[PDB]
Amino acid sequence: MKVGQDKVVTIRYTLQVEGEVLDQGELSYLHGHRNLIPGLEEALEGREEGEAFQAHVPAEKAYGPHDPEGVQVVPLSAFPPGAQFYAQDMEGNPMPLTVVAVEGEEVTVDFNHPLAGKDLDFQVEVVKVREATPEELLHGHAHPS
Amino acid sequence: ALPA
Ligand SMILES: [Zn+2]
Ligand SMILES: [Zn+2]
Ligand SMILES: [Zn+2]
Ligand SMILES: [Zn+2]
Repeated sequence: MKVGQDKVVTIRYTLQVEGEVLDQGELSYLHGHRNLIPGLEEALEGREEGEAFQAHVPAEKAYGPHDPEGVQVVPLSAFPPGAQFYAQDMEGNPMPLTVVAVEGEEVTVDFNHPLAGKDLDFQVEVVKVREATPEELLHGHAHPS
Repeated sequence: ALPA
């Protein structure tokens, strides 16, 4: 069958950003329940099982724009590039920061999601398409194999 | 969410 609302879709994909691959594998998701990033799900819409395709999905339809407000300078004294800090939220739900630069007392931190502001490039194979079982529809997600 |  073909990808649509309430189908469980199994894809084999590669993900590349700025020309470099960041991730790959096989996943199964329930289509039409906001389980995938919007742009990818849109690109999958209507595809027949067995289809292969590329899809460019811009930041606006993936992990959203990079909030320049999420970049801040914190004191070196406040800490206990590429540095990932899982520092405690102020009220709940921690937010991983990543340091981009540090000069003296000053440290530059970033609250944004890693892929924020990034256009994503996907190579995709639609491996299987079937209808969701009633349990999957209840939980609102795929129960793979 | 996904790809994760
Ligand atoms: Zn799912
Ligand atoms: Zn089939
Ligand atoms: Zn049916
Ligand atoms: Zn479940």
